[PDB]
Amino acid sequence: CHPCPWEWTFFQGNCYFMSNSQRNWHDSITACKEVGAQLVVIKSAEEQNFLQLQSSRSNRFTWMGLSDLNQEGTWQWVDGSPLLPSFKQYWNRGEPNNVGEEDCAEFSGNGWNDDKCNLAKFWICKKSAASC
Ligand SMILES: OC[C@H]1O[C@H](O[C@H]2[C@@H](O)[C@H](O)[C@@H](CO)O[C@@H]2O)[C@@H](O)[C@@H](O)[C@@H]1O
Ligand SMILES: [Ca+2]
Ligand SMILES: [Ca+2]
Ligand SMILES: [Ca+2]
Repeated sequence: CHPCPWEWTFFQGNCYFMSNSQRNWHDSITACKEVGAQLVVIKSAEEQNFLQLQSSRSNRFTWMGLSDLNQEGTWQWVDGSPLLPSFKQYWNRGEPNNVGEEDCAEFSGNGWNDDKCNLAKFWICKKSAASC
């Protein structure tokens, strides 16, 4: 038994998969479901800080499970949950700007950015860690 699958990362009871290949936003959702997970939905500042740190060091644009596809300007997590006021401090300066229609969120540098959902980027899946 192992709390997390090979190549995954453990943090506060959950396992994260930082992909080494790229996919557009929708295909990233599917990629995570296929491994019993979900395109990362952040539920805490602690989690956000942990993820942001790993992603900035990776120097890779990375998708998260957040979008405003349904209603422009209203960002919602893939778990149907709404983006809380306390998390809006994480957007990069000048973001989200919806330039050229950007409805999917990614980790970019030290914060978040909204980008075109059809662009291929790395992605992070999240699932609960096993105990033993
Ligand atoms: O080129 C830097 C920037 O490019 C992409 O983001 C686009 C857009 O979403 C941004 O708002 C603007 C300004 O930040 O730049 C592009 O037009 C992403 O690859 C992003 O991660 C990157 O920083
Ligand atoms: Ca839109
Ligand atoms: Ca948008
Ligand atoms: Ca943007």
